[PDB]
Amino acid sequence: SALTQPRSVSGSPGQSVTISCTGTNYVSWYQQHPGKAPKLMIYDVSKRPSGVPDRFSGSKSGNTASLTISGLQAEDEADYYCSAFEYFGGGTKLTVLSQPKAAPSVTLFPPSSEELQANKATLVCLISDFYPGAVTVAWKADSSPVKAGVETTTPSKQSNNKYAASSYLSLTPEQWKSHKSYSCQVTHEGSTVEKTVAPTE
Amino acid sequence: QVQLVQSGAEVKKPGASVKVSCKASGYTFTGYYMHWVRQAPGQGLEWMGWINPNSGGTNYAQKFQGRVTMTRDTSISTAYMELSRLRSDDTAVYYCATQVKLDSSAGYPFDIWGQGTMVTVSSASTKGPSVFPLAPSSKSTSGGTAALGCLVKDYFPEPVTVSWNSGALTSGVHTFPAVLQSSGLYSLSSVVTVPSSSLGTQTYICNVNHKPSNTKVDKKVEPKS
Repeated sequence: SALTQPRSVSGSPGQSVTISCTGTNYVSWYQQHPGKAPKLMIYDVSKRPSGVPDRFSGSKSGNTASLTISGLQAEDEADYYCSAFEYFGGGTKLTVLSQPKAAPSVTLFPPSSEELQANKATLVCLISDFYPGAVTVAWKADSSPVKAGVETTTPSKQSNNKYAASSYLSLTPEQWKSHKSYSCQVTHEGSTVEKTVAPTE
Repeated sequence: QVQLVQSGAEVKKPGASVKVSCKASGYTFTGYYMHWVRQAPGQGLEWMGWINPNSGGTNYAQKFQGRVTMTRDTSISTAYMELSRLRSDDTAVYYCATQVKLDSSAGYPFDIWGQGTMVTVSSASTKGPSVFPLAPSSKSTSGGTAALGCLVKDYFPEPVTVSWNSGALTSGVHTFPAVLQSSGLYSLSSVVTVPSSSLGTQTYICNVNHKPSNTKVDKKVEPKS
């Protein structure tokens, strides 16, 4: 009912990768390329629909189903969703690595004087040069998590085929001035880069 | 060829309704259920419900109860999904899908999918941006390099483009894709990395173009005090 899969998996061409799906015998797997409908790759744990390459296989441990792709090819880079009856996992971006992994560059800007004078406040967290193209962004006010007022974009490709994203935190000027600092925390491939800004008159 | 063909993309205002069609061919439409699945932009798949084209019976996910009506016209092998009282967060690709050729008893998963129908729900009207400077500081500095930028706030519709110094400044420029706010307006930012020694000597102006509102803004970005 609440199927969980990793946000990001990656491997190099020719390698094998595995995507897990954890729940609470009918787990299936879809592949989705940009602008296209999902394509069924594996159903009922291990069955392959006609025409799906033999490199795609499925298995099931206890309560974790697994899609394995052997001999990774560039065309396998796509989103993958597990499913069980009407329920879907949240999706895994599979990257077929074509350059070294790269951590995000993060720049955080505080509200401008002009915006504060207009009675608004926006923190701007700009995230660039990361690969694979999957990040999560969290914000903190002082040391406590902030979720209200946050908007984050999906990653997009830059000229060098790395990825960029941005996240915006909307606050009142009073909220901005009442904390010692705010922080934007970007998680990429399990590690985090966090930038902090503070009110400065 | 077993296939499902959907109607084209739609644009609606909140509170309205949308009706998407899905025409089956290459298999007997009445032999199989028809399901609908949607996917909000950048998000995952969510099942909405099914219709039995023989009985007309339906079953809907709890999220869509009271707002979704699935129907079919067997004479033209077509299923319909009508979603009413539309919300901005109903903006999504809507797929019809079903199970036709598989060796399974469950009716899930789905081997046959329509191409999807994008439905955009928005209450926003044309509005030019407010442009704020993102001033450089010793915080936005690293390799003797300073980052400065422009925040282009609260515009509609897309797109906005940004250049720096009327196009004379291209190295180190990065204009980011826009975020869509809950207000229905977009914001984006553009940043440029420059030599920190050049601050105070070189003028930096971001040139924002929002053709949908016939607006251009040239915003000077200078260091803080």
